[PDB]
Amino acid sequence: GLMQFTLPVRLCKEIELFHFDIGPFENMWPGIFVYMVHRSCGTSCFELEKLCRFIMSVKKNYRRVPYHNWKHAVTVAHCMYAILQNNHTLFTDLERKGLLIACLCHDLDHRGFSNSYLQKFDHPLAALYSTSTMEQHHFSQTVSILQLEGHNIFSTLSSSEYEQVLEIIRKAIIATDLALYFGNRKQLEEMYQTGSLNLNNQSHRDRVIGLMMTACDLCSVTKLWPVTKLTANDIYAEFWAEGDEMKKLGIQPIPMMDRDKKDEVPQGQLGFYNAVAIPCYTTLTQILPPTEPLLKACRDNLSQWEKVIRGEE
Ligand SMILES: Cc1nc2ccccc2nc1CCc1nc(-c2ccccc2)cn1C
Ligand SMILES: [Mg+2]
Ligand SMILES: [Zn+2]
Repeated sequence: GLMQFTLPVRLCKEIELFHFDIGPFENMWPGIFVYMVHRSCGTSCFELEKLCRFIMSVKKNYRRVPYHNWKHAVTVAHCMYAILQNNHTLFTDLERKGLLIACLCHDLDHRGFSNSYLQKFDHPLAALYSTSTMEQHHFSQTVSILQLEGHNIFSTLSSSEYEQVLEIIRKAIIATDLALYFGNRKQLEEMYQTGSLNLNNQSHRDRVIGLMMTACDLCSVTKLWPVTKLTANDIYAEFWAEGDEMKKLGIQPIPMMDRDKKDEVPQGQLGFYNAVAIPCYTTLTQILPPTEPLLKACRDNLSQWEKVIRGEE
């Protein structure tokens, strides 16, 4: 009960900032996450024994892929932690419980391959889940782990509160499908500008949560430039491996996944920042003003990629 997690001074201070990097010490990441649950949610939110056993089952069910790994899950949970802590009163007890867990579980059992590659390979998961293939699997894996003996961290919730939290986590995880992000932000942009956005409307809350999930999922772009640049190597390591597997299926991959076209990465990043990242944090900043530091960091990194192209680095 009176057992709090306490980080070293530098981590205790920097964990509260949006651009925090969780560091290369794998064995500290569970403690970092439990710390965030306790400050964001409360010490009474979860049974410490159940939570610790849930976290270690989640970790085990992430694979040794360059990017879609345990570090990403914890990194995405931290961005959500920083959003929730800067937006104290805007979110319910069930939401702050569910969203940190959703982020931690959002890429469970990822193979480093896209929905597109699973489809063209004709992978069994593509038969089971025709759209948002991996994201339906990520939620399936989340339910499975929650049903392991001694793993149900929501056991003290009522039948109706339990159904509500799993519904938040399902929508939250499905929203990390970037194919769905474009339509969701366009609808949020329309609602904000015409002034019809209403945070008491449950269908509106779902869309805002969904945009928060995209913002946390893409948060690599909101880090200090060295972290952003080095993370980009891991991201393209997965894409190029997928490009290799496309060629093996007798399909030329898109330039993004073709390692022969490494030279075009800097321009590919500008397109992504202008098409996806900058619009995402702009709409999020409009709806939740205290998330402005993500937009600012994202813009700082867009300028850094423009310098790369101009041969200044
Ligand atoms: C998807 C994606 N998601 C990210 C999430 C977080 C951080 C960085 C990310 N970068 C990308 C890749 C962006 C991208 N690269 C190219 C391209 C690269 C070389 C040659 C040709 C094209 C095209 N597009 C769209
Ligand atoms: Mg994913
Ligand atoms: Zn992810």
